[PDB]
Amino acid sequence: IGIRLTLPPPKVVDRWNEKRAMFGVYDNIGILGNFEKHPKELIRGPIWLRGWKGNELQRCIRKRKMVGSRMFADDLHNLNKRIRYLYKHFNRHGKFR
Amino acid sequence: RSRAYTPPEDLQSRLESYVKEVFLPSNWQDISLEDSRLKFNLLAHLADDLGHVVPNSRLHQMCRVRDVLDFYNVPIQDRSKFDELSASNLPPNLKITWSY
Amino acid sequence: EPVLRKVELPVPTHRRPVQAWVESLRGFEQERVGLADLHPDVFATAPRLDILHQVAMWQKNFKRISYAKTKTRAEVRGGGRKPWPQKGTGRARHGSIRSPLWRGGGVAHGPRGPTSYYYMLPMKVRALGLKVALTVKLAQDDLHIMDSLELPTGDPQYLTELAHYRRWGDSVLLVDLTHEEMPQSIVEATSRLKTFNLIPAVGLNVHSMLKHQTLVLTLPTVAFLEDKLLWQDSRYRPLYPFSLPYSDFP
Amino acid sequence: YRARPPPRRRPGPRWPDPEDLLTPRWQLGPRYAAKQFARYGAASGVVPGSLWPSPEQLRELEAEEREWYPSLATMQESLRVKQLAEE
Amino acid sequence: FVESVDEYQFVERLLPATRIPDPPKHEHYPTPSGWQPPRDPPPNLPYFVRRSRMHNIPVYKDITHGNRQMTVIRKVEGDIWALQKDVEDFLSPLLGKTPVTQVNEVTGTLRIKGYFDQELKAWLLEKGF
Amino acid sequence: LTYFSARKGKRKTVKAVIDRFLRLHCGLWVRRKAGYKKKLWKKTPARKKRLREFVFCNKTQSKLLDKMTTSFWKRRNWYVDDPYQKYHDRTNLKV
Amino acid sequence: ARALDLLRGLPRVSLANLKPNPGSKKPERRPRGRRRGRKCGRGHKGERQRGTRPRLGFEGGQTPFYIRIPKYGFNEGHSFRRQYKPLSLNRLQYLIDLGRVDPSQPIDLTQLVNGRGVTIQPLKRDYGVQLVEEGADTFTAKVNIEVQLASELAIAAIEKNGGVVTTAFYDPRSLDIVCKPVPFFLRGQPIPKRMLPPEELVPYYTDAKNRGYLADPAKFPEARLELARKYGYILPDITKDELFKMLCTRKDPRQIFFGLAPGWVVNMADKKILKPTDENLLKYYTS
Ligand SMILES: [Mg+2]
Ligand SMILES: [Mg+2]
Ligand SMILES: [Mg+2]
Ligand SMILES: [Mg+2]
Ligand SMILES: [Mg+2]
Repeated sequence: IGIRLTLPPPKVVDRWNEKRAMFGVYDNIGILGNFEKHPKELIRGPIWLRGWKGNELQRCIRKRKMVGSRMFADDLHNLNKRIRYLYKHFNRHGKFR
Repeated sequence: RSRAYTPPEDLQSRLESYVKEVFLPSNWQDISLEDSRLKFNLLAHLADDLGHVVPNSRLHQMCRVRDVLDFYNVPIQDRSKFDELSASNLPPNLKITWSY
Repeated sequence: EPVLRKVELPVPTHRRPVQAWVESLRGFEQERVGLADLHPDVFATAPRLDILHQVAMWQKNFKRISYAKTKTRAEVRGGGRKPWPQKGTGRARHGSIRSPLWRGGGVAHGPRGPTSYYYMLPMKVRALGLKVALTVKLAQDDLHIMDSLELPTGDPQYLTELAHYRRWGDSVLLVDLTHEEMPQSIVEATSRLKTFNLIPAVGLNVHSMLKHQTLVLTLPTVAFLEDKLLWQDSRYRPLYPFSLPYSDFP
Repeated sequence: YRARPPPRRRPGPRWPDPEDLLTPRWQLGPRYAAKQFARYGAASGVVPGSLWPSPEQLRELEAEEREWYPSLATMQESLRVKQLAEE
Repeated sequence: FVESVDEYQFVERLLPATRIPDPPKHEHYPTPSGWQPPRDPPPNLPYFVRRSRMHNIPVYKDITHGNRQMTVIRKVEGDIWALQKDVEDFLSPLLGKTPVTQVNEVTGTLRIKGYFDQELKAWLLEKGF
Repeated sequence: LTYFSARKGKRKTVKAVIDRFLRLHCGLWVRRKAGYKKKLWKKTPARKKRLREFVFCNKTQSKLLDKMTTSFWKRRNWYVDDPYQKYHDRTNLKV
Repeated sequence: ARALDLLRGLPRVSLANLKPNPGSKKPERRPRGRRRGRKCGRGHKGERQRGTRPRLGFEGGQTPFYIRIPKYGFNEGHSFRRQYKPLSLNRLQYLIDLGRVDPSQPIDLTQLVNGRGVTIQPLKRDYGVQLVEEGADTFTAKVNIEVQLASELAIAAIEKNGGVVTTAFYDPRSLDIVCKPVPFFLRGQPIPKRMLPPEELVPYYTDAKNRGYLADPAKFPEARLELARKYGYILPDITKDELFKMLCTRKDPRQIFFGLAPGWVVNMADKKILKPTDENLLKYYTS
């Protein structure tokens, strides 16, 4: 019977955390800081998807050409096979054409 | 410091007295408040006196003295809903409690 | 004397400017020190709550990057050869022990890799979103304008008592013009508070104007915002980015 | 709270160290130097004499000009010849 | 090599503006292009229509589905229902029927079915916007 | 066709399509008639006059050719002395 | 507005009240339940359900439509054909009336770009602007335009009103520096010299009939006189009025910008112009 018998511990959430209180600040650093930075230069993450959005085949292609030279061996290998699979899927399979 | 407001009965003469003291002619209810010093002095005297201030959301709405006159004679009454329901002359079979 | 900040930018001929009290933080019971009027195309635009929803969801989601990844049936370990032959056994035909039907197999359509949710709204919609947030805060009677954020003392309890006396709200967003020239007293007072937050005028956004109940500008920040937001109206389409030099821009 | 200070650009040229191996090759050519001069003026950038061609680059330019970009006299002359032969 | 001179004036003619200029004052109107400024004072109608960035009166054509021809009056500030009554009173001799419209009170647009762009631009120049 | 290339992740045009057809900016594809230069000795001059024509394409042929090319090919082109330039904008349709 | 006055009476706008404009968000359809998924929209089991329908254009085995048809060179040399964005005189009168193009100065291509009258893109091989005769009647402007092609009737409409037209040439490189000059002066390169036309276009720009910039200034009064006779206007002499010194200025060939010279390095930062004084560079730049 996959249901729990006692109700779980309560989820104490601090809405006035440092992160929550200061979320969203400097999203308008462009439009009211004389366009010296874009907001996309505010985001932190992988180097191949800072200010870039793609589907999965494009994320894999971009990751391979941007960081693929210093990827580990079997990660590089898995990623080559994922591009090869996702190529054969987006280009040859589906409903609409 | 409570947001309850009850407009005075001598409000016409008080307000007119303030309009003369910031200035003065007849038809004084149609004086434009286009001058910003005149508006600040008039509403600052009234806020100092009556303890009731024209809010920022309405402050541009009075362009004549008549509009300030029409502002300072709405009763802004402030109390809790427990004190509004229990004072609304309940029948003898309503009972309201406030677990607060 | 009063403090009467008349509007510096040219108003349209058919709208009169909207006024607001100027207060101070020096006096514990000293509001209404002057009366600033404000540009109607930034503090009295149309209500437009749909644009608030656009800009709020933009601010939430553009910086977002999900790190959730799972393993597909190729990436999970082992499972290279057929477990049993195709036909002879009475069991189901299987090709690996790592197909998504097996306990321990790959995930068929799980989350793949870091995904970025990046998109830009046009800058005229972000700018219009800031305007709409300002008119809404002013219309709901939550805008308060100071002449400076200079407190008589640096205690937090002073500022919470001041905000309680003037019936502000649970959370106040204080906005000064620059980060360098913020007075030391408001820095010491708000650096300890959870709900009263100092932000430079550059840092002003829409998520944190809606998050906070009241919003507190200074008069230099008001002139700043009128300048930076009335600029987006009446400007050409760009030849090249505005970070590059122009005839008249900085 | 107080907001952490607003993110700004670097107030002047970024000169990467050439001996480093993770400096990409576009940041240590002469075009990067000319571009940094253009952004930051004479004060922060480079010696201004580097912007024009060296005499080796000058004779390469001159060779290319003589090869692919003829003069009006030779253009007009080839047009007289082609009009003549066509007519 | 180098010989630095301030003849930089010729560079300042190459810098584009950012703010679109106020149109210059002409002697008579309308201008040879047919442009004509909004009149001062603003008329005492219940409604008002702005101009665009480019000082043109904002009536736009709009097609959808390849056959929905329609026209949009866009920067309408004030009472859009008076504007819908007056447009509907203006176009109905040019159609016989009342034109089928749609006000969008939120954005402040008014959307009429069929192209009437030149007639509404001329009409709104007459009204003084 | 290729919907996502392996290098760019973009769509690709089918270059047979470009090699045979002409996209007018209004959306009409022009083509040449099949067999217009074959066995002319056994065709009547009416038929030869019919084959030497620039024939428009069908609706579904048009949408099939749109899907097989990219947005580069769908673009305004202000050539110098273009023969087909008066046929780009569509005059005087009543839908 | 009555609407902000409505916002007084309503509770405060928060992150808990927000809602998209109805019509913005269509709902996602996903294959669960009795309607959206049992066969899940693929139909019966064939090749289109399995997912393996053949490529676009494949007609199942007969020779496809897009291959039964002969190759003809409609698009044969498409990316080497030159393009010229039209600028009608209706458009240019429109720009002059609204202050966007100042007719008391020479109208080069930079002034049509900075007024945002014409958007020209040097990739996609636009070679510049061509004047267009649309709006020739009702064109009332004394102007000095430098436009890479011009029809006779557009030259007539400008030169009637006391104007000057000339047709210059620009390389893709040169045109690219002309349109957006400020991202060139951040590139650090010296100003190059614009190249002369190719052999196809030298007979264009050396004819006085279409006002070439390489043509005689001794054959121009004959051509101005001929158009003035053809289209029935008395040819005004530009020499008399006060704008004449403005209406005479041309930049010579091998000069991209107006007051500047090739080989100069514009220092945008401290507002200087660095000029070379080496003799080999001066032979190369003043060629
Ligand atoms: Mg395997
Ligand atoms: Mg298998
Ligand atoms: Mg697993
Ligand atoms: Mg697993
Ligand atoms: Mg449309």
